[PDB]
Amino acid sequence: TLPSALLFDCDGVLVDTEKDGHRISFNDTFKERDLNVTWDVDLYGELLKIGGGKERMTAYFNKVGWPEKAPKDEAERKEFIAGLHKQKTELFMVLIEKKLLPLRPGVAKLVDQALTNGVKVAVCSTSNEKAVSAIVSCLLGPERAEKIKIFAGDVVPKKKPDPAIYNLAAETLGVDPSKCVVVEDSAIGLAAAKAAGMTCIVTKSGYTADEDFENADAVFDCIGDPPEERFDLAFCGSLLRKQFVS
Ligand SMILES: [Mg+2]
Repeated sequence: TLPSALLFDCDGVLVDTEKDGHRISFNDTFKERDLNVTWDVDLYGELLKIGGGKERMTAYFNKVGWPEKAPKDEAERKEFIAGLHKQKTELFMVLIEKKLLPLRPGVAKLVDQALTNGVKVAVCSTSNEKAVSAIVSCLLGPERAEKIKIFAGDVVPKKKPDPAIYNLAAETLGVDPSKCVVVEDSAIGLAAAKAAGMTCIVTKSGYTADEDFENADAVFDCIGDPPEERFDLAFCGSLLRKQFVS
């Protein structure tokens, strides 16, 4: 018996947004400005723990040194960082629009399995609506996008790990939560899903592989495409049958 709905997280599930999108936009900005700075995968992971985009650039330059092109004055440095971040933010949206952020393996396959088999599909994210809607429309394309309901940003007051986003999706779609499967990449998103009374499959992403997925119903490195498929729609349905303790 298939799920009534599949509910996908956006960042780390549909796309490896941080590793393959935000990090790239930082590097492309730095290159365009001739700063001679590159943030590779592992360093970027560390910088993700410091703060937001402006804060992690400030911390990085304070530690390693400011670029030769940067102003020396504290107020002018703050403006320089603001400019950099505005540029990075502009570029990241351009990257989506140009289709340069790849879907994760198996995403398009799984979405199409659902849509072709009468299973509802939604996306449930804390990210801003424009980016999430852009990811879906540009990267999954307009035919799929028309069928996919988006629940993002401030549509709920209580963000993950609160279940509000998942609950809203279930209510809106008109489906029983116990018949939904959520695909998440983070421990806090998993918490939201389980608190919503849903089955949750984790697909670890670039910066979440070491998080605590004990409460997940299944954990994988990705969804995958043949001939290296990790799971499919059928498996999502199978996973609805729980193994309780008699
Ligand atoms: Mg995520």
